[PDB]
Amino acid sequence: ALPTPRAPTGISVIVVGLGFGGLTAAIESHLRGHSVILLEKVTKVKQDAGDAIVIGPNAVRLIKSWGEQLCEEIEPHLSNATHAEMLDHHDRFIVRHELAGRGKGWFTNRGRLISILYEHARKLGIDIRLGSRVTKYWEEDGRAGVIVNDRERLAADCVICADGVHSAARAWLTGQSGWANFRAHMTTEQLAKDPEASWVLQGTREKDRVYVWFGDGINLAIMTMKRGQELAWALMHTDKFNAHESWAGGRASIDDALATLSPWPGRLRPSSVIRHTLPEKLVDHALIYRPPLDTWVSAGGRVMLIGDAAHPYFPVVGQGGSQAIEDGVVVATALELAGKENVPLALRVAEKIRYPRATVIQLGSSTLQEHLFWPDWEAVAKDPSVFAFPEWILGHDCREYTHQVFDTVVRAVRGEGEYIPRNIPADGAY
Ligand SMILES: Cc1cc2nc3c(=O)[nH]c(=O)nc-3n(C[C@H](O)[C@H](O)[C@H](O)COP(=O)(O)OP(=O)(O)OC[C@H]3O[C@@H](n4cnc5c(N)ncnc54)[C@H](O)[C@@H]3O)c2cc1C
Repeated sequence: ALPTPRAPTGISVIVVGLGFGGLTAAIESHLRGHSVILLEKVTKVKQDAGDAIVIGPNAVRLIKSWGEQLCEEIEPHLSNATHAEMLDHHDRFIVRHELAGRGKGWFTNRGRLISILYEHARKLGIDIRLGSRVTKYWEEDGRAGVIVNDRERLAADCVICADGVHSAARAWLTGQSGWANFRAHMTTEQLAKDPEASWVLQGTREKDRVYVWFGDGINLAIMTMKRGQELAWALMHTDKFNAHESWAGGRASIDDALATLSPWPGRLRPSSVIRHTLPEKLVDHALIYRPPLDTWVSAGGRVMLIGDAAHPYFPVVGQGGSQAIEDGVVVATALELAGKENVPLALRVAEKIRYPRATVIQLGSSTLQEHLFWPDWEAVAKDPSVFAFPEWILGHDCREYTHQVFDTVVRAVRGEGEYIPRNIPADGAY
């Protein structure tokens, strides 16, 4: 049984992006009685066997309330990995630690989860328009909208922008890193013949294995999949040097990834593994980071940013997509409770509920990023608990929390009172 949406709220919503924030906002809004159209520029969900992601329990509980079929749909795509073996740049063992969530989260592939959420949204009857490039955001009194493919104008009660780190909505709302990440996937047939690399296949038939190396401004993670028949890895590094007046296209070579690891005294075993990567299965994406914004909401109050467009994280917290999902849920829940004649209030309300929680984690990823690239090996040796992968994040329910505080936040925005955020730790630090 697919959940039947609530009574029509009379609220039309334009959602930009088919990522985690956009699909979340669209599905939750539809089920809460809103009239949803989702606009995405790509023609199909991109499928990459190496794009592995961790969805935390705080987002899994939200996704589960959209249909029980999803748990049985993503199950064969969930990794059975339990621990990550941390090592230094000398290739010396630090510690094994559990992955976060105590097994209540989802360690799976991105495109296969997005495809399931895309199909579930279609079964619900949500108007999803692919191949629809959004630009030229605009806003008036009572309505806001976008231009699709520079030919079609759409207008609605509000526009929720989840167009990622490369957000044109952000630039329109505001008017205003040096790191990169190798990403790769491979089969292990050729690697199994190499005795300098075959070590990575140990114990893989029983359970997926994870190895991570930290040190000297470099991070490397290797993950086995499918009983050791496949693996994926990610290498965070300083961005490749390009000339002043240089070709504006992208590039990715395994030799640069290997050269990045050359200064490591323990380079042998990691390099012996990744050197079997085929060139067609390797990318090198620059990582975007921007400090917290002054606001996620436009002046008129009917255009709002969520997800990476609002709060891009350094990928060391495993909460980017989950926080985008929390964004989409609270926004949709707030619209339902404020009503047609208070759409700007709802988005002002969702902002002050979400901004502290996403900003603590945002700044927390910036602090943890320095510690994991240039660690104090004395403190690590004294207490290895620092390196290794919080109930106030994973045990939280943004939905019921939004219901608790809605009136309190409404009175806080209007000025009747104050709002004490309790979706973050007291004296909030990550
Ligand atoms: C290396 C790395 C590892 C990560 N690991 C994790 C992890 O383990 N767990 C986790 O939770 N998060 C992780 N993240 C973060 C996670 O990838 C993002 O936070 C999440 O995708 C953000 O959701 P989103 O919906 O905002 O953005 P996106 O997923 O980026 O979605 C935006 C969508 O908008 C579309 N779009 C863009 N512009 C337009 C336009 N003009 N018109 C129409 N459509 C447009 C794009 O096609 C894209 O489909 C990681 C990030 C990185 C870089």
